[PDB]
Amino acid sequence: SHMILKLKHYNEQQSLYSKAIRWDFVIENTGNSYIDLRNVKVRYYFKDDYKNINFAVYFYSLGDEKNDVKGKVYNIRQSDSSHKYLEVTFEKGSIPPGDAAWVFGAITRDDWTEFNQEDDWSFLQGNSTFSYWDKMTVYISDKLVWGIEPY
Amino acid sequence: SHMILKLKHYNEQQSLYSKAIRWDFVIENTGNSYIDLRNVKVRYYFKDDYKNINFAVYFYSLGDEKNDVKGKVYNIRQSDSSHKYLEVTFEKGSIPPGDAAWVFGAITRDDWTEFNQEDDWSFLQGNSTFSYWDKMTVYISDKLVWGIEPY
Ligand SMILES: [Ca+2]
Ligand SMILES: [Ca+2]
Ligand SMILES: [Cl-]
Ligand SMILES: [Cl-]
Ligand SMILES: [Cl-]
Ligand SMILES: [Cl-]
Ligand SMILES: [Cl-]
Ligand SMILES: [Cl-]
Repeated sequence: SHMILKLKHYNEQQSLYSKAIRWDFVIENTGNSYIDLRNVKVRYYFKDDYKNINFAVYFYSLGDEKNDVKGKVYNIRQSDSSHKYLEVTFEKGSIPPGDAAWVFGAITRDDWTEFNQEDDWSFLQGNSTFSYWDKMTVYISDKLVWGIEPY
Repeated sequence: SHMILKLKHYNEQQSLYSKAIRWDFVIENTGNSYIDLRNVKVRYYFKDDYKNINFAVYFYSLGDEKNDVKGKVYNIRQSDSSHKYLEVTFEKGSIPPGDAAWVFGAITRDDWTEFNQEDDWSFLQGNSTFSYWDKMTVYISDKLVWGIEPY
């Protein structure tokens, strides 16, 4: 009958126009068993029409940034092309009860032109550190366990 | 790109064993247009195996408690019988931007025997007034717009 995880987010780029979108999050384990991140997806929703987005992981507290944390951008439907999410997944990682996974990184357009973050569902302004944020979502084996999908 | 509603809940019965479960909630309108409650469902998740549950509305800030606010209990699946939700719906009601709908009431077993709230997903303890509560859900035309379903 208990939730066993919560998510916090902090976005270092709070200007509306930015070359990088920061999806940094912390998944907190609030239950009594380990959480297997191999079954966990996290989504950052954004609106943008540039096809070639690059994904960079700057920090992963539970493993190797290059090898263990993966990112891919998906369209929400065939139409319209601009409504997307980045989905972050893990090849390895286990969150101890009472602990948290810290995962920091960015996405950028391959041509280094700027995003307009103003219309991005997951965009968080006005805070100065990691805060619970219900506009990014978390799934465990494809069940939605945290957050609100765009509507 | 914005959420337009949030939910707060307060449960006046915080004893684990209780003859009444209080589902009281406030839906806040955080956007710029009216919210039509005719398209809104709110769910309180609980585990209980008594078939005949009665629903009482004590306060509805936007209309008539008897006629305008409706409640029905549903099973989450055929199996297991005990995992349920109360769904609250509205025949009438429109939340002004910047305002909130207050909706207080209870469910009871028709035989007046006690619930055990300890295993109820939506059960909230340790608070002294209405607080944002992400273990009750809200839907607008069947899209989930607030909260986390049991998992
Ligand atoms: Ca955008
Ligand atoms: Ca129960
Ligand atoms: Cl909980
Ligand atoms: Cl916070
Ligand atoms: Cl949604
Ligand atoms: Cl928002
Ligand atoms: Cl609160
Ligand atoms: Cl769920």
